[PDB]
Amino acid sequence: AAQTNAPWGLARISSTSPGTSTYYYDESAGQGSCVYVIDTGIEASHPEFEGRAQMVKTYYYSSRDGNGHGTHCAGTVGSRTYGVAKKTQLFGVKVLDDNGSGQYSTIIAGMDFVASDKNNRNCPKGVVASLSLGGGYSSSVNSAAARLQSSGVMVAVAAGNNNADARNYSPASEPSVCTVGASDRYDRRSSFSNYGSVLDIFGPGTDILSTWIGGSTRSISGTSMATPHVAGLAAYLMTLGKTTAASACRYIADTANKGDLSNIPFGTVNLLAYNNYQA
Amino acid sequence: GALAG
Ligand SMILES: [Ca+2]
Repeated sequence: AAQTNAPWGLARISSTSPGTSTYYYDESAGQGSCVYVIDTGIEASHPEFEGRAQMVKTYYYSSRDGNGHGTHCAGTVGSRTYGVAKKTQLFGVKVLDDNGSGQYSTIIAGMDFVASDKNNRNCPKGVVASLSLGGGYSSSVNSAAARLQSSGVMVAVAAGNNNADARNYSPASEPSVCTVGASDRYDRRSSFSNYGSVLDIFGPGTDILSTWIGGSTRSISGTSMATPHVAGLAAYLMTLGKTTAASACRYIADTANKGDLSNIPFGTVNLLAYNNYQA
Repeated sequence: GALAG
């Protein structure tokens, strides 16, 4: 399959070179897999999700995404036009309030929730969790991410946007999960992207067009935007039977575009998420 | 994360 005039990020993950505009992908498109987006919620009614999205848990007064961040991330995972895995099932877990903030205890509860809830869902091809959030180092937050991964869920987390070593941030600094940095359309490390030895992979993160609340779209930037590219790619690859939840991060790193990025500090991987699609 | 997007 081919999507012409695709968002640059989608094009990039299906090419060995920057500057292309077509997203090439297998028509299976992540069908049979499930992705939990742990964020501000998802506007499930957005036409772009085609009824494949639903809220399963909120830690606040409503399950509604009053912010937009969660909807945007979910869109990059699996919306029709803006998504990597266009036929995946999306589950929303609202651990962040409508200002985009949340307490660590709530974020942890949300992760524990997903580890259990997946046992109630029909996801034959596997389960992924996308965490476009974080803050200062916390061993308890790291532990929760480690538990989720251990339970058999592919966990992808944002490196953070402090232009600093991600070792001082959580859940980014948990080694067992898949920590995702951001790049721009010219194959430079995004100016805000965290770096360091704990990073596993880079994905498109600067000027990413996706779904927004009120049935709209917008372009925003962050490691928050790179994370769902990797989460979507994982779901896509698991559906193809190429990898499992336990080894997806390693498989993505192994099959990545290598050495393409500039402005990568010594000690940080030079690896960009790549689907290796060949018609 | 950190600032995380
Ligand atoms: Ca890791």
